[PDB]
Amino acid sequence: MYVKLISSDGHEFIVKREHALTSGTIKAMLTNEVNFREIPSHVLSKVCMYFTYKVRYTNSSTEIPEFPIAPEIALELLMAANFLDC
Amino acid sequence: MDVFLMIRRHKTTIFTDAKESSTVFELKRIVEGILKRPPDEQRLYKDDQLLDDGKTLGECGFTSQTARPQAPATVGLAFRADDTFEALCIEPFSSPPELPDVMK
Amino acid sequence: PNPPKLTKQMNAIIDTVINYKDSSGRQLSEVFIQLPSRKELPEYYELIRKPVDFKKIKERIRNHKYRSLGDLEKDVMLLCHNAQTFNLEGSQIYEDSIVLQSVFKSARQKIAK
Amino acid sequence: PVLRSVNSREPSQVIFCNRSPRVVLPVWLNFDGEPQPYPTLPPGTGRRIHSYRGHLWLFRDAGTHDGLLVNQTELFVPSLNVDGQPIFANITLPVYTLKERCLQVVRSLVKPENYRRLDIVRSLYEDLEDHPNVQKDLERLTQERIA
Repeated sequence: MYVKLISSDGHEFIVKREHALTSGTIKAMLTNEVNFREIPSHVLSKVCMYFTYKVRYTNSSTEIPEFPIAPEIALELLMAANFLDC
Repeated sequence: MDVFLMIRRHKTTIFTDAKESSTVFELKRIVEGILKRPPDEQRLYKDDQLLDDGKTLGECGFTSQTARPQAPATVGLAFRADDTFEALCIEPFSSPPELPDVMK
Repeated sequence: PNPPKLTKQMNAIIDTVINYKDSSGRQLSEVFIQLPSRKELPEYYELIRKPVDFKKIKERIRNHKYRSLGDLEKDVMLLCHNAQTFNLEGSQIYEDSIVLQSVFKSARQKIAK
Repeated sequence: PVLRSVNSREPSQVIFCNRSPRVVLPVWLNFDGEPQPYPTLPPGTGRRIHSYRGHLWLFRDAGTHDGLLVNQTELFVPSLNVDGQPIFANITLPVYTLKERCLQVVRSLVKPENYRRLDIVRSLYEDLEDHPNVQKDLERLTQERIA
């Protein structure tokens, strides 16, 4: 089952439910929709990337790649990550 | 081996994975699983390049690298209503503000 | 087996000897715990006819091989004497050994007599 | 202390392989559980260390003290080499939390004095200032082990 997440700018981000639960505050908040009034697309897109990554590389005995964060979005993302608890 | 993808239409973005040896028609069957539209109403694009239906994602140019979970490749999607396809349209994301001075 | 008070004395004495440190806080016995293997340092075995390390001495107390304290002294005095044989006069190891004889000798008449 | 090396006096040949994009500082816990720094390993280098059975290692980013994994875990301890076979340590990144990872990046772009010039909630100023640190992961690990 997937779920829809929505930016402040109204972009709609559809990710596997299992990946979204990576956030503690998207466990709570969970029709199968979530608005983030304070989180824009460029941030929320990146957050969904984090979900894909976390799930893929958690418990992986593979060597693991760095998660990239451009300086321009780093503050915004800290805030978002903080808010989502993930 | 897995490739990680953002399937994008207008202001809509699907985060999903799939095999490199998986066909483009397979990808449409997933898209159907979500937007509920049938594959015959769906064109998919690498850039502006329309993707031949019976190619593998592999063949189209998506690979274990360049389509990574933390940097997933983009597949453009366009639908058909009443026998004409729309032009591939992907609304870009917001912009981050000017970098703080304290961060130079 | 030995009377448990002789085997009690023995460990106390040797534990003194070992744990002893100089003013620098450096434990003097430390080199003498373990021997070099024959692959490591084959010449030691060419020159020293009866090799012995503290390891081997402690094991011979657990395994009741020494029957008196005169038996134990002998094997220490051997360790020290071998040290003096293979190593130069006025080498740090030689110095240490000479200390450790007169640490054992004293720490005997203190924990025995 | 509970997290120490044992003085086993039993050699164990070991490979440190740095499969992280970070410059790795290897850290030996001595027999008293005091941590000690070793020469660093560049990304994708691997030296063959002569360590000992029972000795403890953990791995850390040399520049930031960000923690790293080693064979999926936080701590490394060699067994004895079966038949002169060396024991491998893959030093890898962990999956950081998105939050910690963001802290990492910010910290790297901003002098400590300026953390408090950033347009963020006051807690995140403290969160930034709480740098990663070995003695504090040691504490955390110590309480986990006993439990």
